[PDB]
Parts: sequence; structure tokens; C-alpha cells
Amino acid sequence: DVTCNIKNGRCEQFCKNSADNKVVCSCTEGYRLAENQKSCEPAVPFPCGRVSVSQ
Amino acid sequence: VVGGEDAKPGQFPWQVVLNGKVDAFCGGSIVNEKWIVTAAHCVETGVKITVVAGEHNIEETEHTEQKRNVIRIIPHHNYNAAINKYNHDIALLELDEPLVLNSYVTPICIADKEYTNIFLKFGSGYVSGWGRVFHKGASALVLQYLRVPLVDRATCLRSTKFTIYNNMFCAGFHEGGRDSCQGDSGGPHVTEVEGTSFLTGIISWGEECAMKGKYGIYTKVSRYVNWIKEKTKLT
Ligand SMILES: Cc1ncn(-c2ccc(C(=O)N[C@@H]3[C@H]4CC[C@@H]3N(c3ncc(Cl)c5c(N)noc35)C4)c(Cl)c2)n1
Ligand code: NA
Repeated sequence: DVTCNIKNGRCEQFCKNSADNKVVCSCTEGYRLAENQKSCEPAVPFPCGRVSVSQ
Repeated sequence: VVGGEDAKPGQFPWQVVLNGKVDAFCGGSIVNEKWIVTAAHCVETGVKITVVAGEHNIEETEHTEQKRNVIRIIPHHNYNAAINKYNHDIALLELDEPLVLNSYVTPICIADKEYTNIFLKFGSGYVSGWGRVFHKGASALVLQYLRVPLVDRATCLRSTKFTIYNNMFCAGFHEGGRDSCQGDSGGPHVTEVEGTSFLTGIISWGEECAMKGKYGIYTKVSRYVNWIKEKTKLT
């Protein structure tokens, strides 16, 4: 029950199906794949698509 | 934008405004520090264009604004205004000097072709701009934004006499009262993915803003991702 078509493989941004019924997550430019293997963390001062000013 | 709300400062930090003989004639989105993506019909005449990033209230000189001159215009290679002003309606603007990225001046993310299309399929995006706030009404002063749902293809085809190709999508409301409008063209349609916004469309056109039974027409960005990434690559 771990595939990119089910809840995006639990990947925050992108998912790729990999060997042995596993997935490999990934992120857009300016983010790094986090230690939990799913989340995307900023890797630059002003990553794309993020609201940083207090709302 | 008709039926929208005022953005807060820095809520859409990828938004830009295009100014010329009239102000706020179109919008755009920041791809990176040197490149803006917009609609090709906004920039067909090749007249001088000023881009303003970090804008909020277009009638108040504030401190986050970064004004830049456009040094080159790259309409998509398949755009041909002599045949159809709104097909392949996308263009890239090169800035004279780089933007300084900050909390008010931030690029929009652009996924690959497959994921940009998946994100459009989520069915709900945000549009923003300084376009008219009523059909044939005044332009906005404070940036406006609006969440618009994706409309099914058959419903949109019946809503207009003009042809809608597969590189375009429709979004908006059956009841009307909420839509993009003149002056918003070229701006962003974005989809929020776990707190990160991705560019899913370019605001293109419509016939009567926010009229019941009419919808806003948008360019699908997924078809142009590879070209954006190639043309705007800085490394
Ligand atoms: C062959 C073809 N395909 C599209 N065509 C077309 C035909 C007519 C119009 C047109 O005159 N639309 C009017 C004119 C003032 C208000 C309407 N308008 C709009 N511009 C931009 C936008 Cl984003 C909108 C919108 N969502 N509703 O109306 C809009 C500009 C437009 Cl923008 C495009 N013609
Ligand atoms: Na201002």
C-alpha cells in the first residue's frame, strides 16, 4: 500500500516509484528532502513558492 | 479581479505588475531573479515595459518595490498573434538587472510537466492581480486575490462562441460574481501544495468579467514547463 498513486507516496512534493514496493520522494529547486524521507525543507534563503512575511 | 479580497503584503511574493502607457495593464510571475513569465498578448507590440516586483498598492510608493526594465521579450516559438492572439499565450521577460530576492520578492515554483498537470487536477487555484474590480470598472489599487475552481471542459465550451484548445483551461463560478478581469492577464494561477505554491496557469482572457454563465480562460503551464526552464536557466 505504498505507491505514488496513493496519497502521493506520502511525499510532500514529488514521488517516484522505486524498487521493492518503495517510493523515492523529492522536491523542487531550493528545497532538500528531509530526514523523514518525505518532507521538503528550505535549502536557500528565499525558496520558491513560500510565504515568509507574517500574515 | 472581481469578487476577490485584498492581499496582505508579501502574500503573493511572486506577483509582478507590468506598466507601460497605462499602468497595471497586465500581470506576471517571477521565475527567477532575471526572468518573468507573462501572457504573450500583453507584450506583442514590443513597446517598453517596466516590471515592478514587491508591489502592493500601485498608487502608493512604498519600500518593497523593485522596478526593473525589460531588455528582452521571448514570446513562445508557437505564438502567432496574426492567427490567434490567445493560443500559446505565454512569454518570458528578461530583466535589465537582477531582482534581489526577499520575503516580498520570491519566485513561484515550477514543477515538471507531469506534476504541473497533477497540481492543476487538484481543482483549486489562486489568481491575483491589479485588474478591474468590476466588469468595465476601475482597476484595483491593492493587489486582489481569488480562489477559483477548475471547470469541466464541456461546460466551458458551451459558455463561449470562441474555440478552447487543450492547452487552455477554464476556472471560475457558475453563479458569476468572481473572476479574473482585464488588467489581470499574464498573472499567475497557482496551486498550493502543502504550503508551497506552484504555477499551474497563466491568466489569459475572458469575454465579460464575472458574468453568470461565463468563465475565465487560462493557459495550461504544464505544456510550457520545459521551455520555461530552458530559457530562464541561469547556470
Ligand atoms: C478568437 C478569440 N479567442 C479569444 N478571444 C477574445 C475575445 C474577446 C475578448 C474581450 O474583448 N474581452 C473583454 C475585454 C474587456 C473585458 C473582457 N476582457 C477580459 N480580459 C482579460 C481577462 Cl483575464 C478577462 C476575464 N476573465 N473576463 O474578461 C476578461 C477584455 C478577449 Cl480578451 C478575447 N477571441
Ligand atoms: Na506601491
